[PDB]
Amino acid sequence: EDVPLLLMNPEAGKPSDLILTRLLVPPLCIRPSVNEDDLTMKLTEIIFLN
Amino acid sequence: DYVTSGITGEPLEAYIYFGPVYYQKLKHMVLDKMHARARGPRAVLTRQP
Repeated sequence: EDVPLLLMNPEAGKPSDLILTRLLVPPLCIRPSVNEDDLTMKLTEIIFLN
Repeated sequence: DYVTSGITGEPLEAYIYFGPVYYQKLKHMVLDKMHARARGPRAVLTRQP
């Protein structure tokens, strides 16, 4: 009942969704395999830390 | 100088200034600059030319 008064639209998202316990990794065509790709390395660092 | 027209053979009314002026050729040539693309290779990330 109080979520609309936070101006969040309750069909586009919830307060619970702000903090993320999960993360999507983009398709490979977003980040092509060739210089030598470092975007994949940034994702690898997050995987290594977990 | 008194100058004659090469097209008509009749002389020109105004006298024309004539002399040697140093002229230097610059590296910018049209053969190294003409460019055209119909369709061709595209970037991998954004599929645009």
